Amino acid sequence: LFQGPMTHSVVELIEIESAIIQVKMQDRTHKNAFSQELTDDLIQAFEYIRQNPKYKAVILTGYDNYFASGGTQEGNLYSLALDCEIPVIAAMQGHGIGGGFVMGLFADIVILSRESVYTANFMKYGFTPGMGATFIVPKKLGFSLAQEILLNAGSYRGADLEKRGVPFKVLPRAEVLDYAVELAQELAEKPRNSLVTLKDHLVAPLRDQLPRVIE
Amino acid sequence: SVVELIEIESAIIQVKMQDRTHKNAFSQELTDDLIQAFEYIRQNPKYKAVILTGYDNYFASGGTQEGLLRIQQGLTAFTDDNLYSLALDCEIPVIAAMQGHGIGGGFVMGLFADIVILSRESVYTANFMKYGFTPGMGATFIVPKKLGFSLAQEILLNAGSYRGADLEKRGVPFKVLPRAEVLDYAVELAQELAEKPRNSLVTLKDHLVAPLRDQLPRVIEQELMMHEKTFHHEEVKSRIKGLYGN
Amino acid sequence: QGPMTHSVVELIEIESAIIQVKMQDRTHKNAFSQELTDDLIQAFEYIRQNPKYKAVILTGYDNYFASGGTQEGDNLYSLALDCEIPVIAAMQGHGIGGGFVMGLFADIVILSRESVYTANFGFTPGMGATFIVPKKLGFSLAQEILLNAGSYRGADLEKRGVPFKVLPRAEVLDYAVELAQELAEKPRNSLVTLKDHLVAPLRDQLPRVIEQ
Repeated sequence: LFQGPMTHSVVELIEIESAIIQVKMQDRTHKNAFSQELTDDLIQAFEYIRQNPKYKAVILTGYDNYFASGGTQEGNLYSLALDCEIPVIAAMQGHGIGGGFVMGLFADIVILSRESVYTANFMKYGFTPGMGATFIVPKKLGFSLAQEILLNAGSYRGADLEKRGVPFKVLPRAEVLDYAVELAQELAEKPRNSLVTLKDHLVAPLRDQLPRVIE
Repeated sequence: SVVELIEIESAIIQVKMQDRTHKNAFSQELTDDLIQAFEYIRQNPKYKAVILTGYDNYFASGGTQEGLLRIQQGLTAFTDDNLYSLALDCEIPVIAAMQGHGIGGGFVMGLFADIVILSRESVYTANFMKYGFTPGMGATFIVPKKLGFSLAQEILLNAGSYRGADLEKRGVPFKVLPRAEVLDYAVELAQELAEKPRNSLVTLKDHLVAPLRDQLPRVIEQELMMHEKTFHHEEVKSRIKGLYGN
Repeated sequence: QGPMTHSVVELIEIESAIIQVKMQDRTHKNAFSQELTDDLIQAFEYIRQNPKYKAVILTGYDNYFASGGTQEGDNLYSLALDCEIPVIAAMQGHGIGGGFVMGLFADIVILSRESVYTANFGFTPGMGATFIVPKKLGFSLAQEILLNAGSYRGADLEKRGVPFKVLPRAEVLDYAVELAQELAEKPRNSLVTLKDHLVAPLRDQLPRVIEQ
């Protein structure tokens, strides 16, 4: 059960169990902003997972208090989880800001942390959310909360979202990863081909509609 | 006028329903002034957010008793005028600050706002079926769209009355506040929206509601078809007479 | 008040306009035997022939709602969906596999805090379940329920945020009756016209994707 980093060493791959792989985002310099290094290393991580079809669950996470921070001051990640053939769990133990929040919403299962901040903050900068965001937030959070989240671009603690009602488990940051592993262990009780077929079914419409409805 | 138009800061326009006489039911005046208020806002590219609200303990009460009788008689339809879509057609975000009771068509009108805020103490109901006729005003579309299909079946089939607090216990995605705070909250949200450029607000709303603007006419048509089957019976006239405001 | 042919479903008239359909195959704990299937089909055909009824309350007995597909090898689920009037699934007992899914085909779904619910189908839930679960529970929560095929107490679902009334088992049937009385105050025509409108797409889409 190995542990390696990717080419620029800002993602670490950690085999938790024979059929569970954890993708750990750890660009400490950029607090996991979408730098070119995090971008390349994440693609590599999911390319590695595609190349080794023994896994039954992916757990995507960040480090300390940062899940992902979205596009940098200078500056396709979203579809990585959606196109991965097996269930991906976004364990958002840390802040999820902008495209970093949205990216988590494309995983099959999403876990929030109570103390962390989440924001689709695009509009705070004057611009509209990617078309990827505008498509996925309503689908994962419902239409009405998506309106509010996208139009106003405000900042939400995990606890406030929890209070407003979201379908995601919301937990103390210190528990998010443990819960994600337990959940990955339960997923791994299934044959890998049943998980893939079922995922194929559940996300067909997204994979079919996302491509076009992207321009 | 029974509708008052208040600017807040530079770019917020408050639309206050205040037909005290009919408790903000759809009197002919309220209807006309609402259409006109929204026409005037659409013509003003200063505005970036609308706050739709009522007065005192009332947000909006839906059809007047005379109103519903005239329809029941075959004289008029809910599609005459077209209130249901005011907030959906408005290019800028609309906040329904439901500081008071939302009843029947008045509740449904408000649900077409991009952001809906309820009062904990007030009552909300899609009470169309209490009178024995089927939901109008886009209720069969916007209620499942905002509150989810499951909860909407219960709301629409049974026509029950819920306090804001009940809806908050069932898990609705709207912010629920004591009544005294609903309008303050709407204002801060509106200022926060007004910080964005207008073109971005309009463009993002266009993208979020295209599918609603596309689909809503076909649902209005289905609903008119259900009205033709259910409105024009004697037991419906008895219900509008005996159960109104009950 | 009388039983169906195999005796494993009791029809109980609560009032003139409210009919209770009680599944009570005690031997199989409301598993999907031939007898339960035939008796439920019989129950819903009786209801169709007796349009004084304006609401149906579908129920199990004791701590069981229904336990799903028979040790043996469906068309069942469309029973509540194709019923002209509103059906309330008062799931006062466990809902396992198909027994959870059948309840989700009712117009109103009431869970019991203390009861266990799962869509637990080496088999993919197929159906059916992958059809109706996201539509009733919402997409995101469905992904979890389906991918993991986990078991949940009613109280767990209530904390995670379902649109269903979730009650102590002891109050479930009482709440169902109160709601059924409120539904029965509407004219029948109104109820059936609205239901036809609300569940038309489901009636449409189910047959196609019951070959797939």
